[PDB]
Amino acid sequence: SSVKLILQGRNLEVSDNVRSHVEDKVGKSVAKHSHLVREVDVRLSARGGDLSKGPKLRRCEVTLFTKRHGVIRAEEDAESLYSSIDLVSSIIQRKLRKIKDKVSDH
Amino acid sequence: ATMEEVEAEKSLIETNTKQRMEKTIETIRSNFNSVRTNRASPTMLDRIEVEYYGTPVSLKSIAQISTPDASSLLISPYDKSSLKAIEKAIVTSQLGVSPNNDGEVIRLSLPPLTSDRRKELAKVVSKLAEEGKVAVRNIRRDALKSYEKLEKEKKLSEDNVKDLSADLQKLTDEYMKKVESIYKQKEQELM
RNA sequence: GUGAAACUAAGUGGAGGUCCGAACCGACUGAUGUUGAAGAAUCAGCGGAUGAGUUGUGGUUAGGGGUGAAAUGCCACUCG
RNA sequence: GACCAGGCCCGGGCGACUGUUUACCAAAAACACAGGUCUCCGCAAAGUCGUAAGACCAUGUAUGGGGGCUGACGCCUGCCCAGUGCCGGAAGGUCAAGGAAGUUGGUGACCUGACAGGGGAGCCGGCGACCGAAGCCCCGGUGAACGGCGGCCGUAACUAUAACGGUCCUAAGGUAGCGAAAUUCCUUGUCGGGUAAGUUCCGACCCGCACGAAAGGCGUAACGAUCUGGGCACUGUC
RNA sequence: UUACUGUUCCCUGGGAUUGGCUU
RNA sequence: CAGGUAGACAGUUUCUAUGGGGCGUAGGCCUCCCAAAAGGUAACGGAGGCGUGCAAAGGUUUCCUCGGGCCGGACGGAGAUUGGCCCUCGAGUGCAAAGGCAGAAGGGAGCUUGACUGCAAGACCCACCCGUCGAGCAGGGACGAAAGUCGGCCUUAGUGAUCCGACGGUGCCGAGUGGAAGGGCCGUCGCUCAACGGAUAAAAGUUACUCUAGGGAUAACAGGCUGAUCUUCCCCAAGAGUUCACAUCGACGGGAAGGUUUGGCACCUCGAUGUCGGCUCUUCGCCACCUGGGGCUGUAGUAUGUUCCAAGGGUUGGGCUG
RNA sequence: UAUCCCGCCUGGGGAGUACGUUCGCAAGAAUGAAACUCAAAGGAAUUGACGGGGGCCCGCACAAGCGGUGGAGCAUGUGGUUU
RNA sequence: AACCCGUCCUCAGUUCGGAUUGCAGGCUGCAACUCGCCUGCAUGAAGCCGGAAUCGCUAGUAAUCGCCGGUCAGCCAUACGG
Ligand SMILES: [Mg+2]
Ligand SMILES: [Mg+2]
Ligand SMILES: [Mg+2]
Ligand SMILES: [Mg+2]
Ligand SMILES: [Mg+2]
Ligand SMILES: [Mg+2]
Ligand SMILES: [Mg+2]
Ligand SMILES: [Mg+2]
Ligand SMILES: [Mg+2]
Ligand SMILES: [Mg+2]
Ligand SMILES: [Mg+2]
Ligand SMILES: [Mg+2]
Ligand SMILES: [Mg+2]
Ligand SMILES: [Mg+2]
Ligand SMILES: [Mg+2]
Ligand SMILES: [Mg+2]
Ligand SMILES: [Mg+2]
Ligand SMILES: [Mg+2]
Ligand SMILES: [Mg+2]
Ligand SMILES: [Mg+2]
Ligand SMILES: [Mg+2]
Ligand SMILES: [Mg+2]
Ligand SMILES: [Mg+2]
Ligand SMILES: [Mg+2]
Ligand SMILES: [Mg+2]
Ligand SMILES: [Mg+2]
Ligand SMILES: [Mg+2]
Ligand SMILES: [Mg+2]
Ligand SMILES: [Mg+2]
Ligand SMILES: [Mg+2]
Ligand SMILES: [Mg+2]
Ligand SMILES: [Mg+2]
Ligand SMILES: [Mg+2]
Ligand SMILES: [Mg+2]
Ligand SMILES: [Mg+2]
Ligand SMILES: [Mg+2]
Ligand SMILES: [Mg+2]
Ligand SMILES: [Mg+2]
Ligand SMILES: [Mg+2]
Ligand SMILES: [Mg+2]
Ligand SMILES: [Mg+2]
Ligand SMILES: [Mg+2]
Ligand SMILES: [Mg+2]
Ligand SMILES: [Mg+2]
Ligand SMILES: [Mg+2]
Ligand SMILES: [Mg+2]
Ligand SMILES: [Mg+2]
Ligand SMILES: [Mg+2]
Ligand SMILES: [Mg+2]
Ligand SMILES: [Mg+2]
Ligand SMILES: [Mg+2]
Ligand SMILES: [Mg+2]
Ligand SMILES: [Mg+2]
Ligand SMILES: [Mg+2]
Ligand SMILES: [Mg+2]
Ligand SMILES: [Mg+2]
Ligand SMILES: [Mg+2]
Ligand SMILES: [Mg+2]
Repeated sequence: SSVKLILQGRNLEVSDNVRSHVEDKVGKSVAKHSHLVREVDVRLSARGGDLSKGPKLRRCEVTLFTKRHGVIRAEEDAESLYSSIDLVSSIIQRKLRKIKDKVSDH
Repeated sequence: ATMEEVEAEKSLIETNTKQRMEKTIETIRSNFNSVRTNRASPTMLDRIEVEYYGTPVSLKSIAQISTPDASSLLISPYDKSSLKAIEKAIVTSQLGVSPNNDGEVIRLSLPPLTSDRRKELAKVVSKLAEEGKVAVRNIRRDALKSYEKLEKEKKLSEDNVKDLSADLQKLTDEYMKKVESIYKQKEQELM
């Protein structure tokens, strides 16, 4: 809790039901190490189908800057928007847990 | 155990019941509507969403839902590109209906009522009524304990508990009749 | 049968808080009686019947007690 | 061919079984039982009965004796020692009778004042620094010892549930197995089976009002003048 | 029975039964 | 001898009122109402309070008047403080209520301790014991110039008999006499003895293993009274009924009878009126389930629906459940 | 390289599972399927990548030093909202 | 320009700091309200070296002072390149 959030309509408009789905996922992965991070960067995109040529694909780029010189870069691609958000959140929880295991190595 | 204490202890415990009884009767009615006994469906198609330019949007915002007949449904999509997305979502939702297409619109056809379905479906209707009665009996079961807990703590008399308890059953039994009344009108819908 | 045993088939043997069932000791059901023949019995079935069995004779434990395979049951038709 | 002379079968509950019990309304699911466990007792034993002498235990000796609970056998018997009990400990605190460092009062051989004041010895008293055990407080152990073994919120992509998480309070919050039961108020719970029709009976679900592990839990062949449901045969029960 | 007041079994101290030499 | 220590054992207690008893509630004092124009007056009748407080909030002398509304003025606003006007007792009087009090009993100031000693004519109250007011007299004093005022508080709750003990004082007694011990007397203190006219310095439960003396003065069954409730009808007709209040229902409310429901009262019965259901065997009532005969119908017919006369006769056998 | 004899495998998952049988006080052992389902599973070795594997080395990478940003006010860009 | 010499300011929101606004004017341009740059006056905000964090720099470098140019009628350039 007490962490800001940044969305970005790269190639589309950000709806409200989508915004609720974003906060639900990263809210789980970040609530664990909530006292290490201050902000959450997000950038949603869309391509293909009716917009462009090729398969419909929606990207979700997520960057995270902790309170102690921590940098995370996560980028995945899926056929739907929610599925893209889900896969990235799993990657953040993996690397975000990797940091504590190194700090708590003793 | 003065009268002012009996009224207060009655008011506290009783309001927890009535405020809890209304929650059950409200949710129990929702359990009936989820059975979806092919009467009319302005509501079934509402929860199905579709993808429109990288945006999950409900069908209600993309197209109109008109019911020309109780056993059918008509969808008038404003965009032909969004027509196929509607057909995908209905099948992947696994509702139990085979949508068709006439090149412009999508038509559903709710199936008829079979004997094997009516019995297996009637078993579900009775089962929900059982889950409603036990919900009330748990409230009768919870309310009477608190009267007994006050009795052991010597804040009420044996005479007061027998009066409140006997008067509390009259309240719950009124709400019980609401369970059958919703069940009676529903059993008529099976035919 | 085996190296020897374990194991295993017959015969002998006659064990058991064993079985059926009289005496004997008990008293589950029902009927009858209920100013009874009888202050708990008669009738028809019923339980145990080599056992923790039954019984005689002669004795022991006496009431703020004794005794009790323990019911507050019994201790001269009398027992919180 | 008379008299005499077993009715049987399927399923479930309780108790293992043979036995014992309220003489005169209760024969049972109660009692006892073999076994199991805890604790006490080294013999001049514990325990028990007695005012005492002494007796039983025992003419026995820890593979024995006394006492409490449980109750064949089979699989198991969990968590809490804060409180209440029991065992052990000994640092200090509290502490009786009694002992006595002393202190104080009454009496008055005398002295003095103007009826009263003071007062030696001796006698008779009161008060009590300090010493003064066990026990209790205190510190640990112990549950087949007495006993106990919780609530309130939110969350899974249809609802519905909640694997998971948060919070409050306790000494700890009920583990295996079982469950409308000899326990379930609501109750004739609900589904299924059985019956033409089943508030009873069997199986299952679990919302266990208020199962639960030696006041034992779950099963269990055999046994029962035990309780309980169904069926064949039989018949004046009808 | 953790109702009141008491009795008994039992534990503990002082005294008698009860003495001697040492630390 | 002393201390500690097992209901192992003994002797006992364990209140009452009560529209039966118990669970509950209450127990004494003050105030208003019920209380019916003196006083007094009950109920498990309706409302609330007391178990004190003040060294000034007492006494005396003396000067003042609060409260509300409007208007004006920095912070300041509905409201602090200040000025003025208008109504006049609407405030306040330590606390509950009633009654009383306006140049005041309310609000300030100055000095003070009568919040005395020894009494007391005569009255109110009233089963008893208690309780209340009090002119006036002496003494020594406070305030006031003086006259005069003061024996606690504007009044009514703020409290506990007796026995025993304790502290201080005392010209009393002193078990042969003188003393002393001890006691008396005076002054006062010590109980939520609140179950509050207090049975002891000191006390809780259970009985379905039970027992005696009594009671229909007192419950459960039945009868009876009552008729809330129950049952069965009637009155009004907003509406429903394709339109149409009354074919059939009839809200909202109203007026009745009946004595089969659950109850209230506790009148008969406690030296006895034996219970639920069932078997057997009756017999009456009608507010009519069928059978007989009619009316209306939103009665085509068949079959109903509602209702009138009518109680002559009839009203099955089984499964589950005591 | 050769001969003789015994046991054992025939794609993976389901599965060493289920039913039944034998043994065992039990825990469990041995014997041992099918339905359905995938077009792979797997072995050796190579090449890179990766490693909270090892060794060596480098850059203002850290350390050390100097001065700033993040705060204040005002330039000016982006988002967002608004239009 | 920093800098040297001399006067004053002596630790103060100040002779530090120059935001915001009014008035009066100028230049560029057909055109200066939204929407240019400057002058003269008067107003004189916040701000007392700055959290968690984070950037540059190893020699004429960092730090600090000012000058020029391009695009350009003019200029919002405190930029960019020197
Ligand atoms: Mg035999
Ligand atoms: Mg026999
Ligand atoms: Mg006998
Ligand atoms: Mg016989
Ligand atoms: Mg016989
Ligand atoms: Mg026999
Ligand atoms: Mg036999
Ligand atoms: Mg004798
Ligand atoms: Mg005698
Ligand atoms: Mg006898
Ligand atoms: Mg026979
Ligand atoms: Mg049963
Ligand atoms: Mg038996
Ligand atoms: Mg027997
Ligand atoms: Mg008998
Ligand atoms: Mg028997
Ligand atoms: Mg008998
Ligand atoms: Mg017995
Ligand atoms: Mg001995
Ligand atoms: Mg037993
Ligand atoms: Mg303990
Ligand atoms: Mg301890
Ligand atoms: Mg479990
Ligand atoms: Mg049932
Ligand atoms: Mg139960
Ligand atoms: Mg039956
Ligand atoms: Mg069952
Ligand atoms: Mg039990
Ligand atoms: Mg245990
Ligand atoms: Mg136990
Ligand atoms: Mg048992
Ligand atoms: Mg038997
Ligand atoms: Mg006693
Ligand atoms: Mg005692
Ligand atoms: Mg006596
Ligand atoms: Mg009484
Ligand atoms: Mg009068
Ligand atoms: Mg009067
Ligand atoms: Mg007034
Ligand atoms: Mg005055
Ligand atoms: Mg004398
Ligand atoms: Mg006097
Ligand atoms: Mg009294
Ligand atoms: Mg009994
Ligand atoms: Mg008994
Ligand atoms: Mg009477
Ligand atoms: Mg009755
Ligand atoms: Mg009666
Ligand atoms: Mg009558
Ligand atoms: Mg009556
Ligand atoms: Mg008589
Ligand atoms: Mg009639
Ligand atoms: Mg490999
Ligand atoms: Mg550094
Ligand atoms: Mg400032
Ligand atoms: Mg400064
Ligand atoms: Mg800065
Ligand atoms: Mg370099």
